[PDB]
Amino acid sequence: MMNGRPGHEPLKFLPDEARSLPPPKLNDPRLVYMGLLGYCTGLMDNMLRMRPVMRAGLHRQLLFVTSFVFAGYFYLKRQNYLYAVKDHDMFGYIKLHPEDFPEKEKKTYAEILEPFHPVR
Amino acid sequence: DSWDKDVYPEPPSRTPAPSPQTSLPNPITYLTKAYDLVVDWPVTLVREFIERQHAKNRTYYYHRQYRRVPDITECKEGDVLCIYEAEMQWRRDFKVDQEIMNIIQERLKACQQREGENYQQNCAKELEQFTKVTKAYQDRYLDLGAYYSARKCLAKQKQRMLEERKAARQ
Repeated sequence: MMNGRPGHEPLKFLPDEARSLPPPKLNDPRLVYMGLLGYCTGLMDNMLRMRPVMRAGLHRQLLFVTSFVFAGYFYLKRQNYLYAVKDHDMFGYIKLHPEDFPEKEKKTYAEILEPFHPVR
Repeated sequence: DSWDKDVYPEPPSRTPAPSPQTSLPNPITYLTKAYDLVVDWPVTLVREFIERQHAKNRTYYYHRQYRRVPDITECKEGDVLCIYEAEMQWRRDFKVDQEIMNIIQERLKACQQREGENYQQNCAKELEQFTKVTKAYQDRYLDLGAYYSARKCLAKQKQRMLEERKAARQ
């Protein structure tokens, strides 16, 4: 739904505006969980190939964890860019059309009469 | 005796002096004297030693009075900060009112036991205080649900005030 926005270069993974955003801290639960998934992938692969589950294929497990963390980092940066630009477009539209989004005044609990439902 | 007679009233005891018109000795008096000399004196000595140790290692604790936050009536709806603070102070006052009711009930039970056969006559002020506090508790916290809240209490009070105002029209 955001593909038609102005300035959308096609098939671009990370445009330069993404460079304005803070990257993931490289030890955050998303990337730690991605590394855990890579480790579990290596363990499951060893068990399916009927090798020792952790004593065998240390290079394979290292490659699995590294690839999962790498791809997860770049995908996470892309998703952060997408959510940030969605919030930016929403705030810009709010500022562009203020008559459709009125700052509605709420009144205190001294004028409104909430009906009371007793629980006898 | 941390408790005080201002909050836990007790009339002064009026015991009559003995008039031993018989010549028999009193086993109650003999047993109380022996009970004092055998049981009460060592227990008193142990408690005095314990109190001396406490006075050596004396420490203090305080009350933590809370101040009045703005209530539910004077801030806008949908503001969860003011609603949270008003709800917490209302729950605090609710618990305090529960213990006020407990104090009045203890006072009533003490009056009934102290007066015994004359409880229908001289417990008039205790029963009157119990009835008035019961009426106020029923006016403020009775029909509120198991999800009782400052908003529900305010709605009940506003409905009651509307009914009283409508009755005061005629």
